[PDB]
Amino acid sequence: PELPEVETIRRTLLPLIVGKTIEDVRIFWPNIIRHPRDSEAFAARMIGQTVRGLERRGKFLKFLLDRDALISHLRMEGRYAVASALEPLEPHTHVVFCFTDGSELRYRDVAKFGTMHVYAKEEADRRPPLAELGPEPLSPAFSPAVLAERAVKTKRSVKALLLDCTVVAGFGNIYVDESLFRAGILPGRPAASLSSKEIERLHEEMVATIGEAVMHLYVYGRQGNPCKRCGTPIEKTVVAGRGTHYCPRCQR
DNA sequence: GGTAGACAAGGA
DNA sequence: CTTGTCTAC
Ligand SMILES: [Zn+2]
Repeated sequence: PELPEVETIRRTLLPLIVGKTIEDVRIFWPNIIRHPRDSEAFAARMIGQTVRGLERRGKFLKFLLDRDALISHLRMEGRYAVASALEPLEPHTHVVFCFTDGSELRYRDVAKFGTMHVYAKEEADRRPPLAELGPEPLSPAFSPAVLAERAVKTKRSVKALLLDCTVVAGFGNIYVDESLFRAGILPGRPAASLSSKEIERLHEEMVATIGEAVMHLYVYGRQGNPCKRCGTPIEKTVVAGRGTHYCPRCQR
């Protein structure tokens, strides 16, 4: 899921788990557990803690408990659901947190790409994987100046810069293409080639694009089809990855 | 020290 | 194939 989907998960999962006490943690694919490295220590330390909150950083969910934070990335297709301990597990359930009220927080992930790190709360933000994360796109910390400062230090594509989690948190592929389109900038352009009016436009389209999604696509997945503004066939190439979609006329 | 590819996997 | 980032050069 993209940042807006994760924020939707954050918001809807929280009431379903807040104030619940962990009685057991069950793990069926231990590699999902990245810290502590031993999954039995991961399970043991969680037990007896009550869930107090749920926050989001980039595409990371941060479950806040009594002493610890659980940092969770869904990556490709992880999913959480709350359900009764009396029901059979859905397929591809790899981690289950059992609550004292007989309900469960279940983590499913067909790919098994998702990760989990548990640290003392105070430590979470200065450890992998939150440590080097860039500012939230929708916050004051992510500004034209911050974006300007990074662009002018590197020769790589403006798309590659924006996909860099240290520049800005959780800006997905779909939103990079869309934002660049709306700002009229080519995804393959060197970051250091952008004018200051250009970075200000990009910054402002980044915030609007991600901001509308949080609360109708122009280029993403639309290759071969008429651009919605000028009617020029949308084109698809490879930039910093990765499927890159753009209009050759609208974007410069 | 600055940046990709490497790397995690089960199904078309 | 299909994705996100942080470890590896
Ligand atoms: Zn166009």
